[PDB]
Amino acid sequence: DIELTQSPATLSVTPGDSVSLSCRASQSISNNLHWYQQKSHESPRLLIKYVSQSSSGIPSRFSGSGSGTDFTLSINSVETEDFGMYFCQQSNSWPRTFGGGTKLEIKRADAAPTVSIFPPSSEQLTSGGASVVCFLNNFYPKDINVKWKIDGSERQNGVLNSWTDQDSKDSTYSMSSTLTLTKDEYERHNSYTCEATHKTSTSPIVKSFNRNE
Amino acid sequence: FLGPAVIASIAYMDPGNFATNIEGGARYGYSLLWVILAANLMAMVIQNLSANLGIASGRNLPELIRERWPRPLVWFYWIQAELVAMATDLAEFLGAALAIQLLTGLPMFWGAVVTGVVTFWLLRGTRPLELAVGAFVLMIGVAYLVQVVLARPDLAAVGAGFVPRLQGPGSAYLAVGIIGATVMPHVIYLLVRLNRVDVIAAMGLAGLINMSMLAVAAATFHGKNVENAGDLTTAYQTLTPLLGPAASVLFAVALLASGLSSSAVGTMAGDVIMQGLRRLITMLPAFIVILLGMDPSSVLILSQVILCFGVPFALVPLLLFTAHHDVMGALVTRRSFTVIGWVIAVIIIALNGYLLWELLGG
Amino acid sequence: QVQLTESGPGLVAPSQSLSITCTVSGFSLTSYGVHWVRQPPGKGLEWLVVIWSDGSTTYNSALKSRLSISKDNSKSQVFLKMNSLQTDDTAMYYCAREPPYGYWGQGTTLTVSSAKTTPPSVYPLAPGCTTGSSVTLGCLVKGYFPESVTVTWNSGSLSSSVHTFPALLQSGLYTMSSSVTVPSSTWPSQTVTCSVAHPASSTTVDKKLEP
Ligand SMILES: [Os+3]
Ligand SMILES: [Os+3]
Ligand SMILES: [Os+3]
Repeated sequence: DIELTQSPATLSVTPGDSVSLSCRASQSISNNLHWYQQKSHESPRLLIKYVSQSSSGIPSRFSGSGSGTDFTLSINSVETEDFGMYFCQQSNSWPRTFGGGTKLEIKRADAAPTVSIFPPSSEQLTSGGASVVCFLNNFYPKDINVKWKIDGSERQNGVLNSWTDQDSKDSTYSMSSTLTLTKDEYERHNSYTCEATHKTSTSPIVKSFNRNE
Repeated sequence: FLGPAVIASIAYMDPGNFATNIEGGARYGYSLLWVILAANLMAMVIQNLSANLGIASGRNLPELIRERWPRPLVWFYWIQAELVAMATDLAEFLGAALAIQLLTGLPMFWGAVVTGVVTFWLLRGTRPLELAVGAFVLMIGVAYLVQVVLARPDLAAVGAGFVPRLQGPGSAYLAVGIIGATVMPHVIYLLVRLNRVDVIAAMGLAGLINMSMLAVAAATFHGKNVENAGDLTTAYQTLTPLLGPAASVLFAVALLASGLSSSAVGTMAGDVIMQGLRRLITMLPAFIVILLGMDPSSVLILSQVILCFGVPFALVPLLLFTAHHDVMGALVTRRSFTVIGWVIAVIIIALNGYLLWELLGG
Repeated sequence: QVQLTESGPGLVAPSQSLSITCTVSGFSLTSYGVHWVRQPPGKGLEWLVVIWSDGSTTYNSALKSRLSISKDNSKSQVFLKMNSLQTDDTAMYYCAREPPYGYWGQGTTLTVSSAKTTPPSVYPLAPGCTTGSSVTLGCLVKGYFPESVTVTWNSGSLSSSVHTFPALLQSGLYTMSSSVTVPSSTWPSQTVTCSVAHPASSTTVDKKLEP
């Protein structure tokens, strides 16, 4: 029943600054731990047996530091081949338990989303669906609060968000937020405002369209 | 109490029970508590039968098997008993050499030389040394009783110790090794009511010690798939959660003390069974086995397996003398004790012949 | 070179049965106990079960009385087996054991839903009257199954930047958005069309995007 909480959830850094993940425990685990690195759609190779006994065929970059109930894995001089998922597992008592996991990402300067809200599709209108998609492209950091306003009234449900991986071109996250509706939900109301509250602007970046035009 | 605890720590005090109980923790986990329980349960019965026969007939088993049996059968039984004592001394020397290489890193042959000079030093007195060995074994027993409290799968431990089941050659092999290490021909060849109660309580608490050792060898690493299971060098390095840096040296010292004590005990027992020199002829196989180029981790268990091979030649003669009127007088042992002992004698041979058939197959 | 490999991915309806083969090479399977690990895409992972060699199956309290683990030492294979599948059991399975759990399998994908093979429905997303000098256009693929689909943008513009956001599950089917950007001078002067190839249904829809 012993669990493992991993911190931080996601971690951003540039190549050169050491990083450190913490795998906090539920009770005392006498130096029974396992650190795994993982890439997208790959198999996680073992890095750290019990604590800081760097496993077979592991570069000397990674080093563990172990004590009861809180262990920490640190990477010095993070090279480009260290980004991705990291997982922490205990092995003392059934059942084994993996940590909360971390996704080390690339860091750079901030950015602002190029918001563009679109009306439902013409071929989709006669199909019944009315999806008001609102592209938020090229923003940084990842955490955004996109919000839909139907005649002022917010729409927390009915929305659907999706996010790409850290862009291969310039390490900038882009997302999409669709707002699927029925016929009455699209005809009873009048307006659709797509707002995005973001770190780089005290004022949320807003776009909008209206039915009659 | 002060009597039974020390009596148990002295009476078991051997590297065989140590090595065979860690193998079973990392190969079949808690499913060998049945082997441990059955082993101690039959060992107490054998002890009581041996004592009853020795008192009601006035001689030990070596003196009795010379009374009424053919001479070639006497030669064959001496072959069997001498191979038994030989394997016991081999296990002692192997455990002591491993403990020496764990303590000072000396190779196993220089460890054997050190054990030889310690045998020389056995003959600053016997009163001061008897407390130290018993204290070390009692301390390692308390150390394992410290760990048996942490095993989370309580009901799983109970269920695996309750249901007896064997699977393949490895399970039966390790079971036979353990059940032959516990029930020793030394026990078979070993205020009377006080002695009986002391022995029973001592063997019970030592059976608790063995169950603790097996359960800890199971809970410390069963699914961790650690590098080695029965390598007592890898065992000593990861044997214990508590009091770490001192725990490794404590385990090594406990192994060395148990080995050096079982040395004198089994050697004097062999002298008793042999005169009714001695140390060298029983020592040579140890040196030739540890010099042959093989690691002693598996031979320390194979030796207990061979002791189990030798147990029936010490069990069959017991009950035939037990059940008699013109010798026991009006103090003949009951027929039910006889039946239980004979069911045990059938079961041991069943397991041993199972292993032998599996070896004959390949 | 020690190496573990697994069975091909699977797509099964709910309430069905399935098995997965984890075959080993390079080490002695009868001397090491294999562990299973379930990872849904991005949804984390938790330790599943362990089959110690010679049939010793121990299951976790989370996934018990539903899973089973067979073993075949003749070909050194570990069989995972599931009955009465549910909607949210879709994930990638791993089997991994050599001495300190170093060697893991490539992973087997497993999807469970009742949706039959349905070709997509591409919906064009026109801005409807333009910040800056560059304009963004969209394609919206919706209601298709299985998962794989490829969106290619054909545009004669002197500049472009295409994005394709990951397909999510809407009401059992899959929905995906796709972006493109072009200079306002070549729009609607130079056409910018979006083709959506769904190979599992053989249908590719070359939708023209017009205002
Ligand atoms: Os005579
Ligand atoms: Os007779
Ligand atoms: Os779940």
